[PDB]
Amino acid sequence: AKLVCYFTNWAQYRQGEARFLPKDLDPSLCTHLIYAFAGMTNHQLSTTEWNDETLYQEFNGLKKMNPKLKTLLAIGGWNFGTQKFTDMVATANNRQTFVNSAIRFLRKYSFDGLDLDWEYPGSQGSPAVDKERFTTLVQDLANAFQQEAQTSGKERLLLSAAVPAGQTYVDAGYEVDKIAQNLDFVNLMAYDFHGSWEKVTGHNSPLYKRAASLNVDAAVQQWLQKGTPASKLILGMPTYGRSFTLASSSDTRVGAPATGSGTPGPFTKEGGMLAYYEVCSWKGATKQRIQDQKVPYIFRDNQWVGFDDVESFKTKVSYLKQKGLGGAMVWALDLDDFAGFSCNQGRYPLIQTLRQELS
Repeated sequence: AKLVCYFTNWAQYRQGEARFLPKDLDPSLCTHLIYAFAGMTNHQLSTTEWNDETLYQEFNGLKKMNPKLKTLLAIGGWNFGTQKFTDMVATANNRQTFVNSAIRFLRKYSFDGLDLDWEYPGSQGSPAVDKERFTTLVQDLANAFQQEAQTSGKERLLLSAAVPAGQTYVDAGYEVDKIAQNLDFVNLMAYDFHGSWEKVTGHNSPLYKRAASLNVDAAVQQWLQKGTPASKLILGMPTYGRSFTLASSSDTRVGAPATGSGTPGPFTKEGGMLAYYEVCSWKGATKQRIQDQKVPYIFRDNQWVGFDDVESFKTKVSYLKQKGLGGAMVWALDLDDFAGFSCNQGRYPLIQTLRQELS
């Protein structure tokens, strides 16, 4: 079973105990570590933070401590947009420029592979033709990696992709059966099913339904049914929650009217979301479990937050095993109580649970 964990290069800027650097990583915690995020310049893979080149070395250097560990560099992300991906896949020449820059970039900095995080082909401004151009991008990368491995004698670079759970996104840009053949594994973003973009409260990552496709189960069945081999479908797990501000402190149920995103967390400072350590830090709040969906939520006054705890993670791992999936993925290392300072459950409470349950 794989335990794919995402690292974010902007977490290094969080204040105090929330600051996260490569040194804060437990090298034996996960089987695969993915570095988010790399960018693109003139169709060539490039860094996004001023000190990435140093972080890359510390990141990948961890493999000296654990030879089994594998690392990948993720390109894209939500904030990155789609324009650069669209222009890059527009012609055979641009794609070749990109593919060559990726291999050199990965080999130079000691990454074992590339994780594609285009969000998303065929959506967010990306035209319909990008659905098939994305398939070609995947095949170009796969063919190039396979070739480089043959000519260099080096282990083939890995190729993965972080994909959406929403039916609309999946249908708008993913030829699942085709890309699944060229990808070593698929990181299913089984979260963000609900958020403050809805005028009603809803859980970030419910396992089952209480609209009926907005749950982990439906997403998993969708990617499997569309052609994804079970062993390559890695079920994403969120170490953060989605928050809302209630229309009234008088109705705190799931589906209760909401006025918008919840108050930003003290350390993550982004309304609509909260790290796990910021949630287990809520004082005077009331926690409840959504029987149907097997996940919890907590509220206080006009604030409501749907998140994942040790219990739901254990339940989702039992679920993935029963479906015979390739393992679990987690976003993100810096959102779990990585230093065990906020939740009094030790270091990496949530991710350690995934590891323990998977093993």
